[PDB]
Amino acid sequence: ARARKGALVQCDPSIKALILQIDAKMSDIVLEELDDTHLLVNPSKVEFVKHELNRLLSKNIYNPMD
Amino acid sequence: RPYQEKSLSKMFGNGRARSGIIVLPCGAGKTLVGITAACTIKKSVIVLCTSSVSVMQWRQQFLXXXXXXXXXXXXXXXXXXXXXXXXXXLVVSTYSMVANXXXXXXXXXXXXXXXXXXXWGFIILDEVHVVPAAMFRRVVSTIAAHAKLGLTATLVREDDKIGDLNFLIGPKLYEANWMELSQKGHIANVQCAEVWCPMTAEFYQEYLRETARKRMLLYIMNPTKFQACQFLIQYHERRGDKIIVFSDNVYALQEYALKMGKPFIYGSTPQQERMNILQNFQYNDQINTIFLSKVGDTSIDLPEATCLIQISSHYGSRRQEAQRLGRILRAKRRNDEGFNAFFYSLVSKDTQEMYYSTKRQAFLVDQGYAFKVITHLHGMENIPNLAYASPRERRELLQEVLLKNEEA
Repeated sequence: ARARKGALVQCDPSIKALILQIDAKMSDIVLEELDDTHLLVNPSKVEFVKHELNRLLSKNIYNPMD
Repeated sequence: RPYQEKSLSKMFGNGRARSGIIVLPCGAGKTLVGITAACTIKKSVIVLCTSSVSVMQWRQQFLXXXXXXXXXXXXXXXXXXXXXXXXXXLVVSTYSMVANXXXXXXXXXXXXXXXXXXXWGFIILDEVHVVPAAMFRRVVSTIAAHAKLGLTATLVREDDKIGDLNFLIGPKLYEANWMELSQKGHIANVQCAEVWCPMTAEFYQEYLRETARKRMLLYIMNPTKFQACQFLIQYHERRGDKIIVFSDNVYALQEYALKMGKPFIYGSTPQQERMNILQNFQYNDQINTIFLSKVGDTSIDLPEATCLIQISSHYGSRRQEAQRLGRILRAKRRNDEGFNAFFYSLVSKDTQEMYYSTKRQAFLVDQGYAFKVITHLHGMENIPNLAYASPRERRELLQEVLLKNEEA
């Protein structure tokens, strides 16, 4: 009977935990935890939530191979 | 072997005043090249070794040539001594015995007689990749001959000191390509393969909350690594091939060893039990999966088991694992029409250890070996004997890993 607007994010559980860490560092990110592979996230952050993801997967991967 | 005469042609070119490094596989006959050079020079030859088994092998090569008992071929060790004679000599010494500092067991004078009387003329250093260290610089600083030779199999290290050997002993003269040698002699085809296993959520968040070497205790103890490990073990046992499991960590080797119910060899282990496990691996067909640590790999390499599994690993020591892997690969030679050697690297996604194992695979690319990635071989879903496949066993294993973190 209620309807709220958000951003449905579908990803693997590891990326879900990473997004929960983004919400744990910056706040005002994740609105709800739907299941193991979906999340309700503030739309105005999605691009950021994406870009930061790249950053946190750029700090994790390393691999300069030089 | 043709490449051995290709190396001896350089000695046949100039003759006098020469020094360099010759790269030959462990399965090749570099000791035969040392014997031939000793026959060409005919002088007091000293062979620097780090283990007594290599001394016994060099003595066996001396027996393959001629003479060892008469007062000419000497033996230097911490147990006994043997006299020598000029104009011709063959002796093997230990790095730790010649180095030392002030500890003495009334034997450093016996070495300072071989170094004081000036009975030399040919230098042979086994495994030159270990030379980058102060003790070896002291050994070179306490010796001086007319011709020097460096027998080694590898030289990949990240200490940025391998280039110094170009002036400490001499620049590398001949580097044999292991692929062309594989065409000359089937030294087991190298199939490099990384197994990408999924990572659970709890071990992922706990893995991120951990750091340093403690997070390795959360990277190895992943349930999917146990499931894929059992799948590879049962698969190789179904193919009728023996399995060798490597682990840089002793605790993980004991965990997988006790959970798989197979013999294990690690540090502080009695030598009689090690020899018993070796004989059971050589003769008993019921033991086709052994768990070997660095002690079981550096001391002895067996020509059996075409299945090599890698689970535990340490940061930076990827080149050493590539050298040991190369030793197990070169140790398997018998000229077979098939002869497919399989190296598996059990790695989990989003972990800090796979990104160094990729550097190890880069070392495996520099050698010309073939590398391919493997996400998952279909067949593990049909194995009901897999452990830690149920959420109950995954939670219990999680509690055991948490207790292990509380102990460390």
